[PDB]
Amino acid sequence: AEFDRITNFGDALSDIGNKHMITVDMNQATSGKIGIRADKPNFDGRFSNGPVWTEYLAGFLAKPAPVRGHGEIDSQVVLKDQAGKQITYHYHHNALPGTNWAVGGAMSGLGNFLDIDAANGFTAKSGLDVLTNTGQQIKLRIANKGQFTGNELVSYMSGTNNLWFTLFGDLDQTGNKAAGFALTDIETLIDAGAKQVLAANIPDFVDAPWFAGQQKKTTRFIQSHNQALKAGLDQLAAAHPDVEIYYFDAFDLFNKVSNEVKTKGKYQDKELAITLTNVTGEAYSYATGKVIAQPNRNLFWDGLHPTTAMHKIMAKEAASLVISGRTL
Repeated sequence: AEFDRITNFGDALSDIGNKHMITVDMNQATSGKIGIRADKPNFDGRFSNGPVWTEYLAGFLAKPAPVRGHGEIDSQVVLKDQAGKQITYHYHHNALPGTNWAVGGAMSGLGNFLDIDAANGFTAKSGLDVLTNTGQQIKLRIANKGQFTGNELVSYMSGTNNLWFTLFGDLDQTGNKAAGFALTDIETLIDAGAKQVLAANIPDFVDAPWFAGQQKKTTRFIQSHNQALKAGLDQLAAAHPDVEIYYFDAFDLFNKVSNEVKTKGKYQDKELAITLTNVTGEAYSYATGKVIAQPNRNLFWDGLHPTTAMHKIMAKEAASLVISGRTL
């Protein structure tokens, strides 16, 4: 072989419980004044009803399962009850020097972001921006664990949230601006001695329930993001011929599965024991907590995250890429 371990960077498509467990730890440290992200009925802090694709990926490749990793957290958390009376916490967590540095909500590029809520009549004033963007994860991994030895496979899957906070936040990025941030991040991996890079584009989320009414904006971003991303990875592969870059075309995989289900009625993988019959509906309703009888019929778990069945589909394709040795 050429790698005995996998390192993962990105968002809730890859995260095995960082966003969840930091909200759990902050909830405990504040006696319940911070809301828990990825609560039940989500599976053990995954934004899905089971393991995510990084977990199936270790399985398919016979490598160690992902272990959560993150950098030191140190924040002054300022909250106000509904009287406007202020309460301050010094929240601290030691670095966790694991292998899966992915975090729900993370955008391509550097810095911290806000994706945690106050609970129980409290409102957050400052200090809740403790979560780390994909480039920041890489920065913190390198600080804690040093340069890559080159016996690693490094997964990179980011950009979904550059879209998310453009649609619903005050981020105001084009797809190709978001791609730029991804390409800077992947270059940092190469510069840090990454010799095997599994780089995924943004899935085809045109039918993501949470993007209802935003289909044109989401289409333009994802296509212009993925166009720029691919162009940039071809250049990086030319610049770095000692680096194996595998382009996981998550968009094309999603598009194929969605197409098979709309035109044939199902997408069946007999080797995975998975049959999808639904590529447009939520298996789980965020607002009610209610969950359909057979979620693993669905592409979508909630209004955006895939089900564990779709994660296994994603991991099979990615694993086949690496095993096939099809690099840029």
